[PDB]
Amino acid sequence: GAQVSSQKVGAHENSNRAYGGSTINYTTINYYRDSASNAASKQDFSQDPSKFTEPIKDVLIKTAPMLN
Amino acid sequence: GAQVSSQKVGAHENSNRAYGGSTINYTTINYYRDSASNAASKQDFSQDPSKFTEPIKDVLIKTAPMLN
Amino acid sequence: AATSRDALPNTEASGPTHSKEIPALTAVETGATNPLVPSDTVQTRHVVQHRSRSESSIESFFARGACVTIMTVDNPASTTNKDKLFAVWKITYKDTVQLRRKLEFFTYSRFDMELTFVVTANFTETNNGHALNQVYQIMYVPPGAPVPEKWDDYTWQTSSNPSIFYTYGTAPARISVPYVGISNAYSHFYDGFSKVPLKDQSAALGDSLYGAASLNDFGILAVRVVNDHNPTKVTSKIRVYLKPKHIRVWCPRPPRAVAYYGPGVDYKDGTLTPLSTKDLTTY
Amino acid sequence: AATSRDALPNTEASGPTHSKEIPALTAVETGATNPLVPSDTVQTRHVVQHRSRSESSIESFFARGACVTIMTVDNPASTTNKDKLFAVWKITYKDTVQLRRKLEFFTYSRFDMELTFVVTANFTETNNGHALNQVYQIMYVPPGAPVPEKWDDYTWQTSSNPSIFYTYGTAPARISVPYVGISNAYSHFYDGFSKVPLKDQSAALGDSLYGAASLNDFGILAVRVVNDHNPTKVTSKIRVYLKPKHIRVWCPRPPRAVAYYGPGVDYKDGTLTPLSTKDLTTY
Amino acid sequence: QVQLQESGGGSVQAGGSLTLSCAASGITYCMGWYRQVRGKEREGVAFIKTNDGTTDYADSVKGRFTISQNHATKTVYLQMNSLKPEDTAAYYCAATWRWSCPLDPEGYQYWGQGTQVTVSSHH
Amino acid sequence: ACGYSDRVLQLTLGNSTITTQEAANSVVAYGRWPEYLRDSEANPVDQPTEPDVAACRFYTLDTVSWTKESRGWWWKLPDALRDMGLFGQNMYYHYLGRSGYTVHVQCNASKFHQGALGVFAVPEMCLAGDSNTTTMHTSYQNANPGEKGGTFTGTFTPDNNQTSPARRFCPVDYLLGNGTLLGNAFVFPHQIINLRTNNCATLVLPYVNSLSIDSMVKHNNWGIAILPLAPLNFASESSPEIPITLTIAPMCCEFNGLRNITLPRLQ
Amino acid sequence: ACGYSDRVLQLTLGNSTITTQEAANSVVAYGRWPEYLRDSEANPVDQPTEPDVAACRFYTLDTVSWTKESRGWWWKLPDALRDMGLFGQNMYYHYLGRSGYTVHVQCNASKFHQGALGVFAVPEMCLAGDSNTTTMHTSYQNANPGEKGGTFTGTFTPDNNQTSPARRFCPVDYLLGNGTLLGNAFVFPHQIINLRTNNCATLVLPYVNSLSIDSMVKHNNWGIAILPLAPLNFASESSPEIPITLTIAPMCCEFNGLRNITLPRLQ
Ligand SMILES: CCCCCCCCCCCCCCCC(=O)O
Ligand SMILES: CCCCCCCCCCCCCCCC(=O)O
Repeated sequence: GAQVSSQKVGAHENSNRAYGGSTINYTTINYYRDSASNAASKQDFSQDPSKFTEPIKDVLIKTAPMLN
Repeated sequence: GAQVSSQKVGAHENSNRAYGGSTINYTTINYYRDSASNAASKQDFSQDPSKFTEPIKDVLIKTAPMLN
Repeated sequence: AATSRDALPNTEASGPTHSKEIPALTAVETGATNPLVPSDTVQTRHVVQHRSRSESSIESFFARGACVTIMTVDNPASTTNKDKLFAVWKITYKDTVQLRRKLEFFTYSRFDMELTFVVTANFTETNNGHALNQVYQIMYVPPGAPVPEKWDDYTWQTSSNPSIFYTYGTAPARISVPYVGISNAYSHFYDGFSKVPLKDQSAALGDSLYGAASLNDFGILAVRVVNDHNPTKVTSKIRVYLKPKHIRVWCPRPPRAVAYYGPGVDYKDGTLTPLSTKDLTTY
Repeated sequence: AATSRDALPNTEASGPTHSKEIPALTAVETGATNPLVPSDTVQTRHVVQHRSRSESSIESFFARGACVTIMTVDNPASTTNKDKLFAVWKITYKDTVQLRRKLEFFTYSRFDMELTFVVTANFTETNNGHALNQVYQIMYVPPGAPVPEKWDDYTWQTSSNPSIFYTYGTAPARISVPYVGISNAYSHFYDGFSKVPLKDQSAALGDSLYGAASLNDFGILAVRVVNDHNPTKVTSKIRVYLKPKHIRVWCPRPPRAVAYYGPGVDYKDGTLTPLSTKDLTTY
Repeated sequence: QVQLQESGGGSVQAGGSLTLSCAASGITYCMGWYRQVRGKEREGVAFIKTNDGTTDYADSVKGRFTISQNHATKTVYLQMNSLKPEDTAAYYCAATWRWSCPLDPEGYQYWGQGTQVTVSSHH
Repeated sequence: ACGYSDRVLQLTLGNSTITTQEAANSVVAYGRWPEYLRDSEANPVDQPTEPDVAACRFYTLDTVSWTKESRGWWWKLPDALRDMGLFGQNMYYHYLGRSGYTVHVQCNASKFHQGALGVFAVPEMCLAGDSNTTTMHTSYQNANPGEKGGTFTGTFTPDNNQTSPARRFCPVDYLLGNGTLLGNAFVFPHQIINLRTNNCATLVLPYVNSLSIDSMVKHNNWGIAILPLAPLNFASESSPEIPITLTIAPMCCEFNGLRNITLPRLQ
Repeated sequence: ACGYSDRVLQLTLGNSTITTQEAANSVVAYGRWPEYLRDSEANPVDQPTEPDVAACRFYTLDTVSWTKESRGWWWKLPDALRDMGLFGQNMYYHYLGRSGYTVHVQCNASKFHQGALGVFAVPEMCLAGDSNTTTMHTSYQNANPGEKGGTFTGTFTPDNNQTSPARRFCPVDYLLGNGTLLGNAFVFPHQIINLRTNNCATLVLPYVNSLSIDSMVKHNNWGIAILPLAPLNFASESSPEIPITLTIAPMCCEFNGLRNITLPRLQ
């Protein structure tokens, strides 16, 4: 039960007949029973900075007057 | 003839695009001929403490009088 | 159906009551332990419980490897008056305390033994002497098999004895042994006598020691230094770590209260005070 | 849907303007941070952006292993007046600075700890003495468990304590420990007191230290030299490298400005000047 | 393997106050539970937990002494006030990680060298 | 409805019957009830004699006295019943045998008496020796006191005679005789004859060992230890006394290996 | 069948639970059981705080003694529970409040004791004054004795000090304190703890008044009066004694009008 995932290719080797071009994937197999023991996936999300940027109750429209 | 089993995820990595989210499984392959040599599965059962708690012949109903 | 990593029974919401039901009332004379959950004596909210008994499963409890014995050996000079000390040890968990006490909560068991050998070494004389990396042999002599007499006798040829040649400084040695018990379970305790004193015999010939048997006899380990005599005396210690795996147990007992004394259930005097002072009316 | 390795928002072409729209005008009194992208205050061309925030993801930021502690031990001669020094250390990141400061940008967290042990050694006396490759034991004593008293007492038998036998000169030792926190997240800061001073008691009995708790108590590590006394004193250092993996954090705080002083949020005097001199009207 | 040091101790008069310092090696509080056991021979005074609070004092001294923790310097003190001739004793400091045993002098593993304090009967 | 009370009970096996009006029901140890050896778990090969009724009947062992200064009592099985009719006979006549039981400890008083007796059933009740000089040296003669049974003590007394030791068990009550805490003994099948409640005890103990069938003379399965949980006090009388009686009945007994009669040195 | 007896009962509210083995069942006053104010019968407008468990729990007031020469006892609600945890707090913090109760008067003896205690529940138990000089002049401090409660007397004693009167209730037992015949008091919800039978009492009293919600500090709803119907006699002992305890628990409590804390002159 392997885990094959994709890589974000950086320096593409003058190849598309193996490397660079065609999507490069990597395999990952868990060897231990504990989740702790697992490797760090790194395929983490990203969110909107709004729970910091706009902590406001009403909705902000960046073109209208802030205080009305 | 591998043995792929599930793990009880603890700290879920900000992922569900690989880790944390989607069920994390591990592979297990036996390398020796003897059962002794096998790893400890840990996926053990659990039973009702009744063969200790209620070693009584008659049936106990927790709302009625014990001695009738 | 219920496994180790399963969530415990969910607390159910309970409210006011005035009924002909009597949860709080028992009578421990029945031997039965009254089963009362939170929603009985007090009003509890609904709780989707998450705690699991995973780590408390039989297998998990003994999931550590304990130190059973320390065996000393050396490699003295070719000129010494004494003989090259090789160790012989009767295979048993009992010699120490920890592993034993843990195995004492139950009356019986079955478990495949896994062994570990973390060997160490050092020089002994105040001489800047040299010693090449030493080789070690761990030899399993079953009951009634040729137990070595010297560090270099025909016995170690071990045409049939499972041995372990450990080369100092590498990842510790390890072997696995299944249930070698003569029974169906290894008896940690044994009420009886291997012999029965008879009447048309003599007290000598039918005398036996209480508590022991062949049950707990499996053999001995013989350890030496395979390298010959070297200009500088180099002693060595063999630590054996045993870990029960794939384990089952039958019928609980209370843990060992007072300090151990012998392989029997026996206790020495002066060590009969397990507890301390504490008032009845003070927190 | 948005991941770490995704391309940031593409800049859109914007031209001249004269409208009833006021991007540039805000009022930070609202607490809200005005969201202004390039195509607002200036005319920007269309840019298919390629930069991703991959390396700035929570996991990535703490993706290095930091040095938490240095534990000293030795192996003195059998003839020495002093006892064989074994190390005991309270498990915490705080002892150093770096790893701590990084963990300070947040109020809470959950992370499976991964440990590394790069041990080193050396002789100490001006003697051309010999020492065989030494064996090391790293023992995890949880809160309220038998902490060793000597380098050779029953405690190290560790029938239940997860230990690590490291053989000097090999690929460094490593273990992984999940979220052992008593809470839901480990509190890097804690506004409070473990005890509450009471009125029908005494100031002594209800006095507690501000900022601390059981939250940050996990146990201690005990390290020794498993090899016995050797003709030549050989000291040794145990470096522990901790790396948080699979991490989450809650509620940001500003980083530690002034130099640290104690495990509290406290600061010493004379170290209260974080900045330097620089003119208001000079570049 | 901590190493204790008894400093800041000496002669003073009766009625006054004196402070005592107890710096330590390491990896100090790591052996945990610092103490203050006086007596010409052996007798406790103050006890303290490296974590949490967690004070307690000998009934004989209760309400005149205080043991404090400076985790940064790695020094444990002892503020002795309203001194009285019976306070002229051989002061020491102790430790044992075992989170308990504060009522037994021989339960310890660590000890320093000491400092003689004198409450001189001037008045 | 028709008067089926937990205190009113009737036990019957063979040609013996016990009745009681003050019981706390009965305890079926570990949830198991006696049965004969299953062909699956079988060991020896010969034909097994199942005496049944002949051996499966209630035997009243001797009666002891319970006063204030009593520290405790202990009985072994199949020891105690080594002198009991046929069960006793067939026993000596074999090498291997398995047997279940039904210990019916009786002990009545009045509404004016008070106290509690803890009737415990320890599978493999291994008691300790009497000397700090020679461990595991208690002789067989004292190990199998038989129907008179052995008694607990309230203070450890080491045997100092190395010329000719006593070789007996010196079990201190608060340590169950095995060095554990008596308060934890409530893990083994048991019942408490707390005077006010019931007036007897009942514990059916199935055959437990590590073996399927084993030697009886040599090995003792279940241990019956009765120690006073609460002291016996009566009115304003300095020396109260009530008797204690036990009647254990074998169940699902069988024997393998018919040989000549065993005559063990008992004294 | 499964042992559902009228004497065996278990009451539970919040974090408190009362159990009894000698009861005479329970009395649900006037057939009504506690409930919160119905939107239909509602009065004030604000939001009502329903403390529930916080206030709805059994509170044991102080215990008194019952000997031969005891004439009687009297408690007021919500008076007595004016010093009881949260219920006490929230009370002072409001102007209006309604609350039900569950008086669990406990009083056990033995099979050798005899007598009867009449636990009565008089809605609006208005007691009389102590002087024939100034009617309706009993001061508040004596009117709300609180948890210590007030006591009945066996002879009327007029207060003759007109300089500074006592201003307290002087209730003569045979007149219930209100000048009616005690023998007729068996019209108000009640139970008789006749030693031989049961050993407790239970009366759930719903909120009764003329108003839907009223002031608690000012107005007292239910009156608990316990007087000895039959004298306490024991053996051949001249001075027998057993204690009496009450534990009334509020039910379906709510409060309206959150204001500042009330601090009443109690002495
Ligand atoms: C190469 C080494 C081989 C070792 C062979 C195994 C020796 C068997 C030891 C078994 C120990 C189990 C103790 C149980 C005793 C009991 O309770 O009866
Ligand atoms: C074999 C070594 C085992 C190590 C066992 C783990 C010890 C736990 C240490 C956790 C450190 C995390 C610190 C967080 C403290 C907090 O912020 O509350």
